[PDB]
Amino acid sequence: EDPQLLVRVRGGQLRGIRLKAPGGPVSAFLGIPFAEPPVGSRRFMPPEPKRPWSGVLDATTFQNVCYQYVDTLYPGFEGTEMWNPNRELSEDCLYLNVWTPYPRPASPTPVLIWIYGGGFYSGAASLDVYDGRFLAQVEGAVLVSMNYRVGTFGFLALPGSREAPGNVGLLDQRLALQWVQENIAAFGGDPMSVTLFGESAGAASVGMHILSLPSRSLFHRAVLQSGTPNGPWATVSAGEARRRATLLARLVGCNDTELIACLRTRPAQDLVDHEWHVLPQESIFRFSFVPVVDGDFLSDTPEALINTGDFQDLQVLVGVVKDEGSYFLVYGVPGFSKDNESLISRAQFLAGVRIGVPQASDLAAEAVVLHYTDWLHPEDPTHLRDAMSAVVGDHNVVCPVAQLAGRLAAQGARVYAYIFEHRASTLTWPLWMGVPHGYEIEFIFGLPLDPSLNYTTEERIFAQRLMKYWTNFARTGDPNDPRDSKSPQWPPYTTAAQQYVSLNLKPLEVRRGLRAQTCAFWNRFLPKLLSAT
Amino acid sequence: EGREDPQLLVRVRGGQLRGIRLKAPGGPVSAFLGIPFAEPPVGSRRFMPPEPKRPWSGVLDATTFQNVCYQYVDTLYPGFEGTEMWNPNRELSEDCLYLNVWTPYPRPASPTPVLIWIYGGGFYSGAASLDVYDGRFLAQVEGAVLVSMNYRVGTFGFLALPGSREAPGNVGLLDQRLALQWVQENIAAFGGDPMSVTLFGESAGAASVGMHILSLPSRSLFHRAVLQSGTPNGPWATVSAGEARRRATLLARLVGCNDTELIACLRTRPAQDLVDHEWHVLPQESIFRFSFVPVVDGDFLSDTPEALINTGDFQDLQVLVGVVKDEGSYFLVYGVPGFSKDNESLISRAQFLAGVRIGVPQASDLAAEAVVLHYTDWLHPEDPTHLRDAMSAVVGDHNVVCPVAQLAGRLAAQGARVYAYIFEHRASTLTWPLWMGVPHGYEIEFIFGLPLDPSLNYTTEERIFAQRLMKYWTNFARTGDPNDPRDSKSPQWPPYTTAAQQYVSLNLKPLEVRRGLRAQTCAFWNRFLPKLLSA
Ligand SMILES: CCN1CCC[C@@H]1CNC(=O)c1cc([N+](=O)[O-])c(N(C)C)cc1OC
Ligand SMILES: CCN1CCC[C@@H]1CNC(=O)c1cc([N+](=O)[O-])c(N(C)C)cc1OC
Ligand SMILES: *[C@@H]1O[C@H](CO)[C@@H](O)[C@H](O)[C@H]1NC(C)=O
Ligand SMILES: *[C@@H]1O[C@H](CO)[C@@H](O)[C@H](O)[C@H]1NC(C)=O
Ligand SMILES: *[C@@H]1O[C@H](CO)[C@@H](O)[C@H](O)[C@H]1NC(C)=O
Ligand SMILES: [Cl-]
Repeated sequence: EDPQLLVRVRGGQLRGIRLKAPGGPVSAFLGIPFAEPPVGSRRFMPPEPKRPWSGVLDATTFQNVCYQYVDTLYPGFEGTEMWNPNRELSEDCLYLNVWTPYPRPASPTPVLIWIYGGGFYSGAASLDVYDGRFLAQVEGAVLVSMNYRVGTFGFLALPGSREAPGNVGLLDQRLALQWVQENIAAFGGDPMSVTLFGESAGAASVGMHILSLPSRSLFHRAVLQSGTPNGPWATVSAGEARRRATLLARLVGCNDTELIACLRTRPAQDLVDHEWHVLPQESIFRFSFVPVVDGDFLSDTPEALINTGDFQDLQVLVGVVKDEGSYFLVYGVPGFSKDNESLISRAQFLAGVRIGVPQASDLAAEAVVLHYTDWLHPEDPTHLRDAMSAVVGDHNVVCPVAQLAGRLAAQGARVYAYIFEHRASTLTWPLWMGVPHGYEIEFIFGLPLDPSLNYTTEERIFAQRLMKYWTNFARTGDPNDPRDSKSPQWPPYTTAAQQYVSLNLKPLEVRRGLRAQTCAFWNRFLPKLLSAT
Repeated sequence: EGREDPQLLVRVRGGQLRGIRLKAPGGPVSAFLGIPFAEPPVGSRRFMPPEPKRPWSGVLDATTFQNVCYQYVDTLYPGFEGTEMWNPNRELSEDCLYLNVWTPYPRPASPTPVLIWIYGGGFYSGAASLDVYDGRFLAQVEGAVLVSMNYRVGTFGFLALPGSREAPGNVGLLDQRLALQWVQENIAAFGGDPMSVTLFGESAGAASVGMHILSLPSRSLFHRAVLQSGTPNGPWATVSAGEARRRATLLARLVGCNDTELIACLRTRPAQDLVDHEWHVLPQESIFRFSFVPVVDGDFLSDTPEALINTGDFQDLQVLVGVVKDEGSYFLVYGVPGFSKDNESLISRAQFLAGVRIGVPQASDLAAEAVVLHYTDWLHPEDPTHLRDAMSAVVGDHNVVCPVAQLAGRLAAQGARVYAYIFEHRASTLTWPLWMGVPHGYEIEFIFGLPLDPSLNYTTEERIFAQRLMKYWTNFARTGDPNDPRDSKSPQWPPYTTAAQQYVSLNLKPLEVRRGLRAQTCAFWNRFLPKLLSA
């Protein structure tokens, strides 16, 4: 047997598998348990450390996907299926994966931990876009990704209860982080250099680990791609979490202890079947079971915590894609489809705003419409379409990111900001969606280096550039290549200059102001409105 | 008569006039100055509607400007040309209802289109006798008949106790209307065509023009209209009956005074006493707000200008509207701390917030914040230069630029032929500091053709520029179209439409067409802000 594929961790022995990357071999250790299976009476409960095992544990294949909703909007369409579970569904899903160079690193190597997105209701670390073999082979990185419980199983909460305290899916991540501290050195990883990176909900998670004291000893740097702990969708209050919980109970036929008990007797799919039915308003970019402000994992609201925190020791990399809000429109906004160009009326644009901004009063929705209308072409359907997408993208991602970047920089943190503007040649969504939520990922992970994927040679060169930014940031807290002495360099985001760079096929371009005027509308004015309307 | 110039003797309904032969740079013009069109509104006639002038005996000398209507005199900068040029240049009196007429010399052969000028000055000041309203150039170069009238301003013109008969309000507007009727009856005796009468005015005069469009008994008195940097709609041009009544009884208290007994006491007061307490009745600390302005009485103005503009049919109407580049810059020195003409007026963010409350005095705290957030440059939210220019823009957009855009849009959508401009040329002779750019009222001297007078030190280009503007205004007066029908070599001036929102730049360069009258920012002032304040 290959002694490179044999690792001893604190729970026993593992056997990895040697995988082929276009530039050489990597060692992969897939399906490693970091927790006791959260099944039976362990549903809704905090995770427990995995018990030791005898013999050699087979770690050559991906484990099961955490039980979750499966998207059926466009059946067979590779643009939606690419996010769908590629393994069997099970509540027994608390496993992680490790990629490493072959042979294992001679010296301690910086670690990247990926936390997947999926709106806290879906996702898996086994998806092709999260394949860590390229980063391990090309940049010699140790890459880790875990599964964490999503939906009811991960975030159903009856705050104050002992049997559904909330945020267990976040605790799953933290336990995987502790596992890395205890075990990564056996793979060649440096536990004193751990960078978290995640997209969407994963970025929000990374953000919440920044804001939770127990997590802060488990990593040193953070990357938040198109997601924030602050904002309208990533958290709920104890009252709203409690509300959605007993409503789901009432829907499936079910005192807290008695309520949770009956819920635990329910088959997994019975809970998923009514998952979307507990949202208080008709909406998009809104999810039923997400992290809750419990006063424990989150001592206060993320907004309150980023306003008051000292981030002097922090180094962050944040950013967005060009068209954050485009594909959420086809999931609830009338007039939008991936099968036409989605040219909409004006009445439809006002209607879509009540759905895109479901918490807005009449006056606040009016303010949004009047801000986003191009008064030179106030009824042009093309413009009305592009603005609906902008309303959604800015409200949910771009401005919460700008808000976070601003507070962090102002309060000591070292912040780097980007906007991802390249659209993949292989994208299957229509052109009107441009660069949609989550399509920077396949480039960070280095997928275009696989010739069977049919990317362009320019995209391949682009992917290699991004892997260097991300890995150099992990090594240093600075995404700038210390070998390249060319200028322009990537400058840190500050509250004064507000500098950020654009990521595309052309060399880095430095820009200033991250949707400054429009985000001032969202971050400074709208709160004053709703808190008076 | 017998030994005098036979070409200067004219009879009007009230009697005989002797005018004066005036020298323009390119020839002589006929001037008839100080023609009474009303009985002197003095004594028991203060606050009262004007009665037409009773016929006189003999030949009235019409060679000098008559008295300026009693008004406030600007003392902010004593000796400074920038302020003095607007101050009264004749004696102050309540006996001031006279008009002036300029015609070619000798007088026109065929009936000639008439221009009637209505001066501005916030309804508290102004005179038709000022140098910048000199009609000699238009009359000489374009062969136009020009009429300018004095109208009562301030308390004497607009103090109202709505519903009463001793102070019905809007009498300053009735003076203007009476002068329009005078032109209808008498202008043919000068060679003027009473069937081609175009109104034009600036600031409050523009608002006055707008109110004549909206008042039925005035629509038979003119045919076309030009509105320069002013609208009947907007925050300063009108007050409600309740507010006018409120300001009227307050002024009464401040001087020592049943509506009858109250107005009777006011009439016993010296004119100067009324002027001395005029500014003391405003509800808030403010700029671009005037104590005594037209009132919505349900008579001259059947409803609010905004209501009339929204619901009116304007297929018969042809209007020319526009603004200057920096409408708000000089109102800042009359009440916003941190602003002067003697320094660069670079201000702090704190001064910006304080100035917004003054420039938008009716704004709630929430609305004021909305203004600040819209006009803040979030890339440089503390830059004193930007904050200075933004303060000016707030005052300019709120009071002129957006009411005009609102007016143009509703008129165009409802049948009217609308032409729109922005005036971007700063006079080489301007005495105001550079930071004020092209301030309120500094297109006027170009429309009247003052750069033609070589003794005034304008440049050759400004002289050529002035002639273009006279062409536009006169062509529009003649045809309802500023364009020259016999000039394809020059760029055209397209009408303003809802569909395209076109307007032109007025400067030293040829016409440039642009789209959108500050579309985004005016959506804020005209569409969102009202919704906000009513909550
Ligand atoms: C992060 C979630 N994305 C990433 C890849 C695939 C998935 C796309 N689908 C969505 O984000 C999605 C959204 C909403 N919504 O409210 O926004 C929704 N509703 C209400 C029915 C359903 C959705 O998918 C099934
Ligand atoms: C409106 C009169 N203007 C136009 C042409 C020249 C003349 C200049 N003076 C003004 O615009 C002016 C303004 C204000 N204000 O409210 O903005 C004011 N207040 C409050 C005392 C006094 C003013 O002059 C004495
Ligand atoms: C696109 O398709 C959807 C459903 O297929 C429809 O609701 C929408 O109206 C269509 N848009 C246009 C412009 O036809
Ligand atoms: C200009 O003068 C005014 C009044 O004297 C004063 O308030 C202001 O501070 C001055 N501004 C500057 C930049 O000196
Ligand atoms: C024009 O310039 C001359 C030459 O200096 C000067 O004497 C005269 O006073 C100026 N006239 C005006 C109105 O500025
Ligand atoms: Cl709530």
